[PDB]
Amino acid sequence: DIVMTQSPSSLTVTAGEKVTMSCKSSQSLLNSGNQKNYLTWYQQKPGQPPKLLIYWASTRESGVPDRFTGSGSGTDFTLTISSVQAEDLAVYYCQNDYSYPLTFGAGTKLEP
Amino acid sequence: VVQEALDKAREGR
Amino acid sequence: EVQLQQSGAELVRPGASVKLSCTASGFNIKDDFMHWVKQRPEQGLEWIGRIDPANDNTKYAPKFQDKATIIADTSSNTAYLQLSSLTSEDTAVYYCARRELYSYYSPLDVWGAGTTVTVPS
Repeated sequence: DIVMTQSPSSLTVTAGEKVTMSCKSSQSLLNSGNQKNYLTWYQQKPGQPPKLLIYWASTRESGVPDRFTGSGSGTDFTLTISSVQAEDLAVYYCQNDYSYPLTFGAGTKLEP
Repeated sequence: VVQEALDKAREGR
Repeated sequence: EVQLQQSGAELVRPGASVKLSCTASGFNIKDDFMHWVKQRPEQGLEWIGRIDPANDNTKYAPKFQDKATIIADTSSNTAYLQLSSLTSEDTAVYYCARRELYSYYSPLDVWGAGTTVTVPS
């Protein structure tokens, strides 16, 4: 089973602030067959389901603002928000989409 | 591997 | 327009079973793996398993093998999650999500609003 470790557990943010969150896997998520990292990032707001942000470590889902950038490979991944907006208050989760069982990190909560 | 599961599904394997 | 519609809140007694529904709209589930994810109050996300409606091929997380049964009805374009022998630990929000198969690879891009199951202590 792949364990996903996210840090920091929480972060107090202000509007316009640049923030970075880390997600590390216990096993590589890089598929040697297609050289793509099976790491997905989600954003989850109170009372709402997770919302897809980025997949394959750095590909932004259509509609997702450019201020969200995913990076990293192998076991080290990062989600960066160039300039925090009020609508960004939420918990961000990374997910091992490489092998079964699919697993999620404990998330990084952006708080006011 | 997830990708393998997706590949097999679409290949009828 | 694509969405997943989930059934209403369920208040269930311990020892009973409950079946949650996830109806797709805008696409046919035979072209998507249908997933279920659990999230306890104030906790993280736990993958339960998935099913391929085209052939009914399933895959579960080991910890849920003895608790959950995932099924699909292509006619009503609905996926289901049945939880057996309920306990208070099953109290959580259950989300369904889809993975489309037309793309070489696609993540879990569409999610339902979730269904809360509450089993008293």
